[PDB]
Amino acid sequence: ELKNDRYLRALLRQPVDVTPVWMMRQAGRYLPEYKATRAQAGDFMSLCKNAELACEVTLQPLRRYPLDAAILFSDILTVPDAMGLGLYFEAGEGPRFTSPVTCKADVDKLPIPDPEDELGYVMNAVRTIRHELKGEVPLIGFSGSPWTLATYMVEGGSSKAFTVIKKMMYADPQALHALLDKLAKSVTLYLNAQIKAGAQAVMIFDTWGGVLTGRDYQQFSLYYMHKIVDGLLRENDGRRVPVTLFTKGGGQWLEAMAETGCDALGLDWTTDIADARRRVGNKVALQGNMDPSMLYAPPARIEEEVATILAGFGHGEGHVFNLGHGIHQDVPPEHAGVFVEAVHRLSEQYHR
Amino acid sequence: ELKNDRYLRALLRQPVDVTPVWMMRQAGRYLPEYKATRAQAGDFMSLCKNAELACEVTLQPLRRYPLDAAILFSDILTVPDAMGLGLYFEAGEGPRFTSPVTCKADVDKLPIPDPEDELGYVMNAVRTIRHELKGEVPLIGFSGSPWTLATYMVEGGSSKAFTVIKKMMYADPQALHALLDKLAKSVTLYLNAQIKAGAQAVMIFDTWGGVLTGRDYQQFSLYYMHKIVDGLLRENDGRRVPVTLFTKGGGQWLEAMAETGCDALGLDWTTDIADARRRVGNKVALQGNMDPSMLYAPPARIEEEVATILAGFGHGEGHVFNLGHGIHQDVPPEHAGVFVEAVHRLSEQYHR
Repeated sequence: ELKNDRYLRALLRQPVDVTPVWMMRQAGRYLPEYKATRAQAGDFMSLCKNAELACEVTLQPLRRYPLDAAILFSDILTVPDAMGLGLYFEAGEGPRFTSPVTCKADVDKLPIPDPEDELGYVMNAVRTIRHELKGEVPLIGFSGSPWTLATYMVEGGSSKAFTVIKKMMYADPQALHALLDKLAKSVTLYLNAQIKAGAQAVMIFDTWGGVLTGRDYQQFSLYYMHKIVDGLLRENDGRRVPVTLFTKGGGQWLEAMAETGCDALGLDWTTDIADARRRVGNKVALQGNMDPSMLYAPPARIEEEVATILAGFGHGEGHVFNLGHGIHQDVPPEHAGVFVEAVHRLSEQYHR
Repeated sequence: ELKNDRYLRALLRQPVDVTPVWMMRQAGRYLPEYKATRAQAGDFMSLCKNAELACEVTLQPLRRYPLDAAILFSDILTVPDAMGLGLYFEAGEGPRFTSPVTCKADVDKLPIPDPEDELGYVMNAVRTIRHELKGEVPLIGFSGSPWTLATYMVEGGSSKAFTVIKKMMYADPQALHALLDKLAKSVTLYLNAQIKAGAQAVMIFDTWGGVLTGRDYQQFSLYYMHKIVDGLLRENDGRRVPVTLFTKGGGQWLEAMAETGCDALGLDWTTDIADARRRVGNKVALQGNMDPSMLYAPPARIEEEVATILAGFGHGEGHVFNLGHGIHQDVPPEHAGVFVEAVHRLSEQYHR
């Protein structure tokens, strides 16, 4: 039985006593105990496949900072990895693919993985984490969006210019669509399995959508995330399960996204909170906005950025505080704790 | 004596018969003859220091596509290289620095290079190119903005998260300012020397400004580019010399930039041309907007993107067509030629 409501209420723009908080990549190297467990797993790849350890790292943050929500520890490339492509995580270079989807054949041959079957290990963690959280807080299930995933699947990893997907997009659009569509069906099944296995909320990372035109962003990215939402079950375990979409950088596309069906939209320090709320506030809840590097600042300074960001939004009800990007390994542990306390202490005035 | 006016007129929002065109990084590997001359120089570093060869590559594009303007071949890291920091161009990794500016000492010890003296080689190319262009087209002089330069000088090269400058920014702002200010003085001297040595126009690349807050973007980036403009000589050789500022991604900051003093603002496919013009059009001229990857498309398709982009703007007078980012080596030569002809042929209707 769940005790903390905040997160779930805020995403639904429902009154809360204080604003909720959670940090992207709260299960990361900035935590000494995290770096340890990761060494028990061997490589990141296996860490993400081990249910006991995957959970443990998801729990480490909650034992330091009373965060209103936890996000299963997994990888965005979970689905593409289960599509027979040769994916490895070089602790130096980066996520790489030996057989990147090139043309149409590559796409038609691409298979839809059974979440419970081939991706049944991320489902295991969900089950574990839920039983572990012992009702203390809601569990967030996640996945990349059809497009940013197709990026790595075509680029073969992380590209600095995405020179390939676009050569495809602008010269073989039917192919990119064949692909993106399959990826839509896939992740929809993928996300529902999480929801069924315990996920009480869910979020889609379209981390690269902002590298596109407003035309192409909508053609090849929004449409597909939208489909997921039209096909996700908004309810389970007697509760409405929330959905948050997040295109880093796409602060201007903010208007179209709201038409998505989705309950919440994520933001990054590139978009003004007030601005965003003034443009979609009464339509969708908003998630975080701070700059992760700000966590390097002295406690006092950080606190005033929580206060700054809390204003610009403030007055209402639909807000979940958060960073615009995951935490960087070098950030000090008690510095995040300062941040997590600033949002609670200083946001309570905007709910009275 | 100059014959082509287009570029210079358009930036000044003055009537032209057709819209002008020029591509960022038109002196690049996509040109077979470019890859050759680069091999004559040895490494990129020396290619940028050799006046004869630097010019030659700047001229290669004009012998294939009748572009309304040419940009001296040089590097943004010209100034930081002349500041005693240890900079090398690894054809694999990237621009690296052995002694990155770390704290205040690093900044106070940092020297202002005499353009004609220590950077007198980029001035040589200017003189050469101008005499080479034999009046056919105006020469653009360029440099990075104080901030994006301070990026490489602090990060030591290209960072994917700029994790360091920001740790500085948010924890040692006086230091980052000490730095940025010096960099402002520097580049101002740097750019004037180009203007004096033949540059008929000039442009500042703040390629990383968009990775910042709107608050910080203005504090640590705009202010400093602005200073340059307040200190650049808008006239020389009987002509008003134009100034173009360009923050890739900062399409939303578009309003503040116009208050800069600058004549033209650059854009990337992330910002809608029509939108931009509707927001600053009657205040500043705009430069390009297309996606470089679009050049992979079939001629017919490219042409319609020139036509699309020409609309959204169209009707007026203050526009210079361009890409939102340099050309990628793999783009076919006659494909750019198609693009360069589409802007001339199809833009002439918007000036009648």
